[PDB]
Amino acid sequence: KMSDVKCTSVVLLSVLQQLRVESSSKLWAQCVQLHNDILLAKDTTEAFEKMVSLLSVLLSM
Amino acid sequence: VYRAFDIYNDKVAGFAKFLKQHEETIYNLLKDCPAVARQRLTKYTMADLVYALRHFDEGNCDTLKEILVTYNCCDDDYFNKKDWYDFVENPDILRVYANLGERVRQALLKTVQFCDAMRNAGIVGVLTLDNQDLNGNWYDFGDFIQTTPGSGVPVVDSYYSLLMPILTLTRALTAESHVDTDLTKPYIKWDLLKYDFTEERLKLFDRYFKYWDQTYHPNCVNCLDDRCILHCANFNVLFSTVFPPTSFGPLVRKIFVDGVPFVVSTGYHFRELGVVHNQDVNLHSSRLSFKELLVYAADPAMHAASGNLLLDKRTTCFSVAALTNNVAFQTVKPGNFNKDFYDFAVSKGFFKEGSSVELKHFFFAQDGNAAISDYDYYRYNLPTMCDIRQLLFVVEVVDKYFDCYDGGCINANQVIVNNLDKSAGFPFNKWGKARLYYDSMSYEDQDALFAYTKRNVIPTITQMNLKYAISAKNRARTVAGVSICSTMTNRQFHQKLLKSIAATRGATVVIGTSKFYGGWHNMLKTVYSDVENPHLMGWDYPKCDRAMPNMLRIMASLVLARKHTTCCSLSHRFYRLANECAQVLSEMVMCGGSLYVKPGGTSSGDATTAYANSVFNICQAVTANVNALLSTDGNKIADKYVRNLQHRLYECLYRNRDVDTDFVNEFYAYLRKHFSMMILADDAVVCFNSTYASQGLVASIKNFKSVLYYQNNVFMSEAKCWTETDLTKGPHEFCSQHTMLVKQGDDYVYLPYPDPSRILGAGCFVDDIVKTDGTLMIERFVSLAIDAYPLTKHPNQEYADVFHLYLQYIRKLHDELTTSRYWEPEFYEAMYTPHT
Amino acid sequence: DKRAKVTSAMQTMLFTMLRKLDNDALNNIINNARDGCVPLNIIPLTTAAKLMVVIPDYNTYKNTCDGTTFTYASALWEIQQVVDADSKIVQLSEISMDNSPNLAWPLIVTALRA
RNA sequence: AUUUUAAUAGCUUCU
RNA sequence: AGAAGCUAUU
Ligand SMILES: [Zn+2]
Ligand SMILES: [Zn+2]
Repeated sequence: KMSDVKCTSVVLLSVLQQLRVESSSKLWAQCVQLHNDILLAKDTTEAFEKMVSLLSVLLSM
Repeated sequence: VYRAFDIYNDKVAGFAKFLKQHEETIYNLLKDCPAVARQRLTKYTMADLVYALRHFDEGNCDTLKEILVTYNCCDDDYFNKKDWYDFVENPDILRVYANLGERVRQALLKTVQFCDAMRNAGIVGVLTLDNQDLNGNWYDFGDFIQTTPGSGVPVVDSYYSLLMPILTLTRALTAESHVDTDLTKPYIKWDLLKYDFTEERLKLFDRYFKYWDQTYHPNCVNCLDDRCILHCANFNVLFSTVFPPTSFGPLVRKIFVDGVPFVVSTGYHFRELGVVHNQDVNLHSSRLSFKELLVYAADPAMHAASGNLLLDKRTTCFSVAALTNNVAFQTVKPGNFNKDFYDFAVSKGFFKEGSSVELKHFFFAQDGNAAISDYDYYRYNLPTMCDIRQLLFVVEVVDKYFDCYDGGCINANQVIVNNLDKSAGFPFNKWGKARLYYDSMSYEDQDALFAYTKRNVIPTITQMNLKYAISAKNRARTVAGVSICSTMTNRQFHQKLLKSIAATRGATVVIGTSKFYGGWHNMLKTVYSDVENPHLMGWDYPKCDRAMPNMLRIMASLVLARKHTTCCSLSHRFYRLANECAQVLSEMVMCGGSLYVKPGGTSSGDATTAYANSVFNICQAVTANVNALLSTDGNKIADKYVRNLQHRLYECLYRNRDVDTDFVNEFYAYLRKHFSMMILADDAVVCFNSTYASQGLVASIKNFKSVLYYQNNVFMSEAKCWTETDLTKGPHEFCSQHTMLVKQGDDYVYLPYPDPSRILGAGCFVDDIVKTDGTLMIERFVSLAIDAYPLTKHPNQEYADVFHLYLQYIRKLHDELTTSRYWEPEFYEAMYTPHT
Repeated sequence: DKRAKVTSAMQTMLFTMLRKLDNDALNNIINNARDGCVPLNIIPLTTAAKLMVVIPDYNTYKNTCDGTTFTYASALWEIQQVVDADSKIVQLSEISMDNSPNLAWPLIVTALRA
């Protein structure tokens, strides 16, 4: 069930490219780092906060 | 106690750690020179410094640590930092190593003075490292035979050749870029238009190596054979650090076409091959032909000259120009998701917590700086000056591994193109692809272009692009796209030998041998061979493609061309080596709309990359064996045959000038029996006599760590290396596959099985949206099931369920498709049966 | 015909790029030669009338191109345009310590030969 | 904008 | 039973 978090992040970040988020270079780098750290996370608890944070950035629009 | 010694004696001869009135007359004769001091003798000698830097071991580097503190290279608390010695992790170690280069330089000058005094007094002798001080003072002049004054001949083969790798490690000749060769004085402002430096090269040679008993060629175009090229190019890499970086590269000459002034390249100033000149130049011309016009559009001469200056602070490499009005950036997409497969997987008892199989392989998104940071990894490529006596013996033994193939040149109608529609490179990609050029320029034009390449030099630009591939790590990867002009010439030159290696079976190089139909079993049986005490010791190369020294890349290219002894003259062969260096080793790389200078390393697009990697892989493995045999004490060996091998190996290295075809045969037979190799590019699995390695007669993992330090400028950890003691289970890993012994009928056969997480990761994530519907493309999962079938034979029950999940999912797709052959579990059993 | 069109495609590029070469330096430097042989690396270092500088951070910017005019390659350069990584024009007032976090690095600095 | 090498599976026609 | 083309997989 830990991998369920990583699968949700992968589909979540791919949505941003569909809505053309790459214009903001600094914002694009920030979400890439958060997504990469989620995929490299060893403890499941740490990935929860970034997934919500990544979800919040999508909801900013 | 244990000090480094360089001994040649009646039976013992090696560079190891042996615990320790005639000369008075000699002392009077040699007292005149200031080099001769035993007072003011440093606890450590130049042999100890070269020993520690050549045989480097973690945790046993106390001698290296004490020298650095004693001569004020750094403070003691520098060592408390973890992995301080690692070049990749701690680049500041280079600054620490470069702080005793001036002590090395003063030792070189004091050697010539000592040689001059010994010549003027009529004395003959051999110079060894352990007879010097770290200051540079000389002593230990016992076994010197008197003769008439003015005719003494020093022997300086052992002293200079062993000391060669330290000259570039410590950057000893940095003081020669200062006024009056003094560090406090400012830099020398060489004229921007100077490119020859031939007179200074001879002055540099005559000041540091005055009695190197071999003719030095500042321009390698005047050499005799390929063994002369390696000797003369080795000295050039040390002398190319002094001169300004702007001098090297293509040389431009003003020519006229139809009365219109033009800028072209009529030569090249290599850091290794000196300065060479073209032979077919036309000051005044007319209507241009296809072959001549093609060359005019490939050289970086006019692309750089028509752009604008560039100053890039991100990269530490050399910036040439910027063809574009602004820098361009590109990012990387994350991988797509197969929700249908994931939902099916989680339903069938998978992805539960506390399961030994999980999801670990992903596609990673990258930002714009990743492309330039990956290019910036070329900072690990450093100028390496190799031991030339070792390189001259090793290249012959390495060449004997390649004497069972047929090479030579082929015409343009004997060339096979694997995939035509890939790319034509820069700037050719703007007009078409590799198919356009092949079917437009005729057969006669292709041979003339190959003929023109044998009398001239063609520089060319190769582009860099990004990769969209699955990996566990988030590191970016870049692939080099070579131009169509460079590929055709290399195909006619190398395809005859490359196709033969991919067709030969049962050899050391196992490129082109399939793992299916019992292929894995056959290769594993071959490498086991007749080894007395088998053991497996596969290893890995840290930063292989970026840290390759240029000396070993030139040596590898000469071996590949050793098969042209009939079809090509020596003049024609040199102009082929010159082309390869100007198109692979050092060239202008189009890394993001701006021209840079590639210091070195392999290129992905080079056709002979995998095969040249094998030569370099064997070269390091051969080198590691000769170092282990020489570093072994000659008085502790019990086998008399090895002792004679250990004694003659030293003689064939330092006291000889011609290839000894008899001892090369004995050494090749010795390696083939006790050190059996299975080589495929960087990967390597070795079956070695464990009894010999425990005594030091063959290479170990430690011997690979030492060689990689001084001949590759990289540090190898114990993580990516492995060792297995029982042959019932095969290699721990080879080409990312594991092995186990399973029953098959009445036979036990080895089978390769991949990582369970890698197989699941491939199914879950696809790098293309169109691949979401597996109904149209069922074949993707069938191929994964073929790879994953051996998992059913694993003792772990959770491992075997991956294939059943793949097999069950194949059936579910067949319900909508409509046959049973794909769902048949015996279809995947046939692919690992000896009957093809 | 495939070889004919590609022939015209690249021969023009050899002729339409001679013109793009800076004429105020074409005669000034391209005409000048010591003995008809000069290295290629130094050709843009003196013939180019335009310069592009890419700056990673503020510390490098103040250490290399501080002020409106900066000296590099033994020549004086006058800044013309500064553009951030987003391809937006940036005024010289914004480049400071206070606004450094707000800036979108890297920055592209364009100069002109004196 | 997407390189090189080798191996396999599938499908498409030629006798 | 071999050729040749395309696609996919490692
Ligand atoms: Zn020579
Ligand atoms: Zn040939």
